[PDB]
Amino acid sequence: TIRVGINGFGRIGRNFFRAVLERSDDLEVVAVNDSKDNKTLSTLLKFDSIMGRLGQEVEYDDDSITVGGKRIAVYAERDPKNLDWAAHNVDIVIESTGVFTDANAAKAHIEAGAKKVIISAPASNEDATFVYGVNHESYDPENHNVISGASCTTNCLAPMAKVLNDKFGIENGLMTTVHAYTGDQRLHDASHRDLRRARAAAVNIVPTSTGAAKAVALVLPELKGKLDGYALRVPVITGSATDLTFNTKSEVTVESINAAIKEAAVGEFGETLAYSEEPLVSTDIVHDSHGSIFDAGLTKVSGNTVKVVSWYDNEWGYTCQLLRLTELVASKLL
Amino acid sequence: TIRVGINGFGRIGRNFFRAVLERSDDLEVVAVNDSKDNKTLSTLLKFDSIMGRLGQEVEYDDDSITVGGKRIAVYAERDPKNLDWAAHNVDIVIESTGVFTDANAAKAHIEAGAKKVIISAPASNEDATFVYGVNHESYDPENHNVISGASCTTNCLAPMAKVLNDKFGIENGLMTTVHAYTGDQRLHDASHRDLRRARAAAVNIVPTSTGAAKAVALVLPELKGKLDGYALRVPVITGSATDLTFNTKSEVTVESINAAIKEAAVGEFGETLAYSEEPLVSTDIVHDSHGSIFDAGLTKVSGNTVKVVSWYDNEWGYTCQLLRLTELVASKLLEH
Amino acid sequence: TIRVGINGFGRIGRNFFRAVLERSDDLEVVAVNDSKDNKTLSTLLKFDSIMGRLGQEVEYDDDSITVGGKRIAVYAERDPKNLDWAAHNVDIVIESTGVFTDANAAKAHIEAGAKKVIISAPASNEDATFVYGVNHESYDPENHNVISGASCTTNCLAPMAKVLNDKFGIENGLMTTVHAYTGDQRLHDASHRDLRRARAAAVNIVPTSTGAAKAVALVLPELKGKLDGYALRVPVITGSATDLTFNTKSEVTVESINAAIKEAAVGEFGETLAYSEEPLVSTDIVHDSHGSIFDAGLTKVSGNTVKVVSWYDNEWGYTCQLLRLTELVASKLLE
Amino acid sequence: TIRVGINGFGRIGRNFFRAVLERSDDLEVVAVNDSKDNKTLSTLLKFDSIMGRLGQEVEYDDDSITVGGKRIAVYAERDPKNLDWAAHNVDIVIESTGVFTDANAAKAHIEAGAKKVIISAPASNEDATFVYGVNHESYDPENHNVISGASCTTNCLAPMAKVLNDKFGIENGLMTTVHAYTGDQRLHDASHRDLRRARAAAVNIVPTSTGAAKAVALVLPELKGKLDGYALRVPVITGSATDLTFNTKSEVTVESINAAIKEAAVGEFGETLAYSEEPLVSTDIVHDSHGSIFDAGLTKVSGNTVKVVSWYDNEWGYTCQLLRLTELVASKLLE
Ligand SMILES: NC(=O)c1ccc[n+]([C@@H]2O[C@H](COP(=O)([O-])OP(=O)(O)OC[C@H]3O[C@@H](n4cnc5c(N)ncnc54)[C@H](OP(=O)(O)O)[C@@H]3O)[C@@H](O)[C@H]2O)c1
Ligand SMILES: NC(=O)c1ccc[n+]([C@@H]2O[C@H](COP(=O)([O-])OP(=O)(O)OC[C@H]3O[C@@H](n4cnc5c(N)ncnc54)[C@H](OP(=O)(O)O)[C@@H]3O)[C@@H](O)[C@H]2O)c1
Ligand SMILES: NC(=O)c1ccc[n+]([C@@H]2O[C@H](COP(=O)([O-])OP(=O)(O)OC[C@H]3O[C@@H](n4cnc5c(N)ncnc54)[C@H](OP(=O)(O)O)[C@@H]3O)[C@@H](O)[C@H]2O)c1
Ligand SMILES: NC(=O)c1ccc[n+]([C@@H]2O[C@H](COP(=O)([O-])OP(=O)(O)OC[C@H]3O[C@@H](n4cnc5c(N)ncnc54)[C@H](OP(=O)(O)O)[C@@H]3O)[C@@H](O)[C@H]2O)c1
Repeated sequence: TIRVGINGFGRIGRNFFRAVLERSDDLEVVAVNDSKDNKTLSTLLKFDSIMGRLGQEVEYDDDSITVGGKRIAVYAERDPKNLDWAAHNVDIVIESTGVFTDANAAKAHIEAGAKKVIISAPASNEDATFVYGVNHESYDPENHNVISGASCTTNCLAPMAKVLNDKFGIENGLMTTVHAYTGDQRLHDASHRDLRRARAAAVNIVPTSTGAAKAVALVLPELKGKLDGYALRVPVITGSATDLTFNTKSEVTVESINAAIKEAAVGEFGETLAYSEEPLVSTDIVHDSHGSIFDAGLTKVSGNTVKVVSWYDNEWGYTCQLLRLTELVASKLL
Repeated sequence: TIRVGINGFGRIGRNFFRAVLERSDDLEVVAVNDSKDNKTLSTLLKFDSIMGRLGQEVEYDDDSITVGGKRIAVYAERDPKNLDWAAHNVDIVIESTGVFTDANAAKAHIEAGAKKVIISAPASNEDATFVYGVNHESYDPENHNVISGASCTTNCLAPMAKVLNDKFGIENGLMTTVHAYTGDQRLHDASHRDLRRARAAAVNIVPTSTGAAKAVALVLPELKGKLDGYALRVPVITGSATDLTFNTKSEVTVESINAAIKEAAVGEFGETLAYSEEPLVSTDIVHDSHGSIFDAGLTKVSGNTVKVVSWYDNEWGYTCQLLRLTELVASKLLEH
Repeated sequence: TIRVGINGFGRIGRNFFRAVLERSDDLEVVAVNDSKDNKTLSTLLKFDSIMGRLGQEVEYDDDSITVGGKRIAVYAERDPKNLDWAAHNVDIVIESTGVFTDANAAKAHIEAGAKKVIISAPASNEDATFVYGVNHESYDPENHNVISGASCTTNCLAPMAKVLNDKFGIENGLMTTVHAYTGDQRLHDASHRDLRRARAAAVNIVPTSTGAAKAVALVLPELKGKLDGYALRVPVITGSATDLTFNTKSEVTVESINAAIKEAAVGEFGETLAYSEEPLVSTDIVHDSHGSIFDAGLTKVSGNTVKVVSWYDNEWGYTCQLLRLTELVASKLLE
Repeated sequence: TIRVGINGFGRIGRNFFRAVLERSDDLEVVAVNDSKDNKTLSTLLKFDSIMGRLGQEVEYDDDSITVGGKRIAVYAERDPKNLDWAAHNVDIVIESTGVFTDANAAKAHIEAGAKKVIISAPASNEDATFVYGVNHESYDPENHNVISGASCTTNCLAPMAKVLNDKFGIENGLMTTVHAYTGDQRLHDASHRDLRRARAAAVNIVPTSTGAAKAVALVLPELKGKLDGYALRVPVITGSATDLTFNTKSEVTVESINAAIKEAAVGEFGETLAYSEEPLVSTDIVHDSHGSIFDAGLTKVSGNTVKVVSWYDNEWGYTCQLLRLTELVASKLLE
């Protein structure tokens, strides 16, 4: 058993906890740090507006929750430096607060006794950034200690980008992600540093910067400076699509583009990238464990320009990717 | 002109600003305090997801906005004791932050040079609480200085409860308000004191307590102890209905219940309480200026048990009620 | 196994299909009639915006779908007198089109070779109406051949009204159900015989008439004349709540009201009616198998006036009740 | 005054009715044909889930509605051959039913006494297709009698495309339109010829095809064969964006792309194409009169590849383009 702690028991933190329970046989969450009190925190674990009721018994007290009869230690420190992960023999900490995406801050978990930190977002000053299935072979068990699992969008874009770059060569490309609203958007028109994300999320198409097409550079260095993009946040609670338009010197058809993805989407890579010819809408990919679900029916080719669209559950799909990377960290030296 | 200040430039603050421009010819908002920086504040004033664009030009600088060419002083003081309303010759302050509903706290506005404060919600320790059209005749210009305009729901329930109580006598009633989600609720399942309001607001029916039915007693003491209720928050952005089920000893029919409202919903009171026989849905009462829009088509009677239903725009309707109350205050003496 | 046919492969028909696969050990759906072509019908079985993907393989051809290797004959006859259930040895037909709730139309299934018809809605001219767990004991296998499983709302209201009526006595009560939009409503403001249901469903609170409180009287004749109500359709895709306000001559408290349901919600009956003290919102009762989930936190009392509130998944909850009714029918004489 | 009839009093028809009242001083709608009784029709005119209440008073009788004192004759003829527009001295008919986009059906309005038919959609067999601001100067009052006002998407894309093609030259481009759901989509998972449009509209992102990028060729022949695209329908009731990604041989920057739109979007053409540096979301362009609202903050450039985004109210914005076209027709020869 490799012992895991979660810092930030929000959407991704709670997704991750459920993923551990459902898909892991060698990881165990033993400690959680979060701003919520234990009554709220256990309630939100038990009941989920997206995932439904947890399949296990949940109780709490002043210092813990207990899930399927396993006591889990719970803290409420604003500052990671006041945690003690060593006290519980925690090896890996999932940093999913959204406020410690700077590795120089997330480093504090390691001072506090953790061996590894995996940031559940694009980071700064990180040892390394990973999309599982794309660049995880490059993980250095000795020197990669505070790492990033990238964004939901990057985990969708990169697997497909890699396949098509390897096969046909991408010269330039621009991305639009049409993406479920997230918790940092406001419910009613209200204060936000981003004036568009200020705006009532459930009744607006909300453009917002993404970053997660340039972040492909960190994971596919071949594509540095060749990809850019942005998001339109729209009123669905989870489920997103990445629409990539790109040029290639290759001679391509709809058919050959699609066949390139079909032939890659196999074996273990095929757990990251799926290939579909089904008449998909967003609800069909909710709770899909892939990082990227390629939609062959949406491929277009105009000369040397190609549009391709891949789906992703930005919550569960990303989390499943984050867990694959967590499994890789645990299987190697700590 | 009576000059007005707004503390808390949120949904209700901004509705109130627009209501003054559209509906008043004797009030002017000359100063605003809020948490936002001027870029964000002017932006959220210019653009509204519910109300659409402001029909006036908006500009901003380091300590003001300019709206239709009128300069409005803007502050970002989290503590109202750090404001000065007398500096801008402001008589009345709307207290719409939602964090100063204790009148002892809201009194800071009086010490900062305002003559009157109107709290845009239920209050504690207040001089007086009003639903316009129901009990505004009791307003005492000398002694009611920090006052409450009640809640959106109380402004919908009280007009209707008064009419039916006066005509038939209400023994006991219980209310459900089916209510647009509001800013207190969470977009995604996340931290909240209320474990239900914690839950993703736009995909859930969310039960939550109000106090709006017990608060009717403040404006109609005859109904002390006779009403209670709760809310179900549902995925519409604004627009709400209050569904009241009560017992009467009177012999009543659907027709006599409806006739009672129709009779009453006239003149100045009719600006607060409307009577409708139209096939209404919530979008039909968005931007309606009444506190209470009685839906005759929904009334039911089973023996001595009556169900009546009244709609309200919890933003705009409540705001129009608050503006009526503000106009009253502004028409009577304003001394320190 | 008893062989079942479905007429009307819509929300309820497809829920029913999935419920049979998941919850039944003695029933098999062998034949479906619907307006859709096989491609469309198979697509909507496999993919569901509410229930997610079906966990079985789905294939189709010119006059069948095949689900987890089981061939299912498919028809598209507007008029059921043009069907033939006997050719598939179908005993029970679930009548879920929404358009044949008059038993005088629905009985065409019997003429077409079925032995029993269960209508997925309030009916007219029917042999009997049932809410499972409330009055199914009155089922007459000889004379009850074209029956109704009543409405989603009645299946929520009736169990709770029964318990509270039995204990305290209901003088009169009025109901509001705050209810998920349904397929009868328009997406955009458009033609409808009901000028409120005409209005854009996903952005409106929409009042609409339900006969579901008065229909409790079919199932609990003690309450005839004593109940009425209406619905407010609101923008969630499934999941609903029935809010009942009634007066009683008994002296009652929030605790005694809650205790009466908790007491009752225990056995077989407890599969129909649950008692919850949880902080429920609508998403928490989506895919719940109960007819009625009583929310003890929402009980209020003022003098002799009582308000109680119960949740239901108007799709799956109702469907599980219909399945319970079907199992009872399947367990007795099919002459 | 030039008198106008509307055939198809749906979303676009009723938007058009309101646009005339709000924005025209020289047109009057004097007759309407739809599928509805006058109570139903008057209700849906008076009350709108998107546009709010009509400001004018609305009465009806067996033969008509009266709006602000003006009697408007109403018909419910399925087949336009059975109308008589000449009896109402109607010169121009708006064909907004959606079912007569073949000009050889639409021309029945002319047999029925009208002089001009404007189809509120892509058409077939038409005399001409127009995006106001782009190609309306080619309108020929003698020979252009059954015409198309193109699609919502085409009225957004073509103005932006013309400016950038004129300045920099577009070699090829692919577009994605992120589009409010429309009446054709289903509220619950249900029958549709499009297996994705079958899927509950207000909880799904729904890919669907549009010919709107190819149809730019009818209005800008230079761009024939160069553009294609598709749509993602999303849960907002109105308001859309068109995202075009294109290659040019020109040397361009974000700044130079944006500068080109800004210098074009002035004068009369600027009532069709607006230039914005505001932090726009979809609700900010609801009831916006422009065909195309270019969002300078979303422009991206990677080498010789450009992404530009333009907003449109697919209801009101399109309708305002249609009214511009109608005003032009009304201003020139009517036989
Ligand atoms: N949601 C997605 O689709 C998605 C996908 C991929 C990656 N991510 C990334 O994952 C991260 C979390 O996002 P999310 O959607 O899960 O947001 P979230 O629900 O807001 O989760 C953040 C959680 O951290 C807690 N928290 C905040 N500051 C804390 C502190 N100093 N110490 C301890 N706990 C603290 C919050 O408690 P309170 O709620 O009480 O403040 C909350 O439970 C972000 O970096 C986000 O970009 C999100
Ligand atoms: N339907 C309704 O919305 C409704 C109806 C009737 C009554 N009310 C009541 O009206 C009040 C406001 O509600 P709302 O919906 O307008 O909420 P809101 O949108 O959150 O408005 C609150 C505003 O006050 C600001 N604020 C918070 N603390 C402040 C402080 N210490 N000093 C200055 N500004 C501060 C907020 O800025 P930040 O956002 O930056 O914090 C925001 O602009 C509440 O009491 C509410 O119950 C609301
Ligand atoms: N919450 C609920 O939805 C709910 C709950 C309880 C009971 N019910 C009741 O169950 C019934 C079905 O409602 P629903 O929501 O399932 O509606 P629905 O989704 O529209 O289902 C009706 C189905 O029947 C098909 N159909 C219509 N006319 C037909 C005909 N003449 N022959 C064969 N098939 C025909 C329809 O095909 P097309 O789509 O091609 O017309 C559709 O697949 C109604 O009586 C309703 O009141 C519904
Ligand atoms: N909505 C948009 O965003 C948009 C934008 C640009 C262009 N358009 C185009 O405008 C047209 C109308 O679309 P819409 O959204 O307004 O659709 P809609 O709401 O369905 O309007 C069509 C109207 O025509 C009626 N109708 C149907 N067949 C008729 C007939 N034979 N004779 C008379 N009335 C008839 C319909 O009644 P029933 O409903 O009872 O059949 C309805 O009132 C379509 O060609 C569409 O592509 C739509």
